[PDB]
Amino acid sequence: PAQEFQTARLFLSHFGFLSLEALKEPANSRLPPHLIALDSTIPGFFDDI
Amino acid sequence: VKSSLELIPLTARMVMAHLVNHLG
Repeated sequence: PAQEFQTARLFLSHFGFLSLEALKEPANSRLPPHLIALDSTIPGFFDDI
Repeated sequence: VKSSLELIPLTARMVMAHLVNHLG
């Protein structure tokens, strides 16, 4: 049996959030796609949180 | 030697879903 678990991808995929259409960049617009991954290495992220 | 959805997109979607879910 398996030991480790990356439950995050399971959660994203099961609810239907994660898909090619969701990640596709919008056409002729500046709003971000339906799914966005943030960064925890850029300085000041936790301060903004 | 002398010698109806397209199957490829469905197979690609199934492979991506399977890899995301069951890998590991």
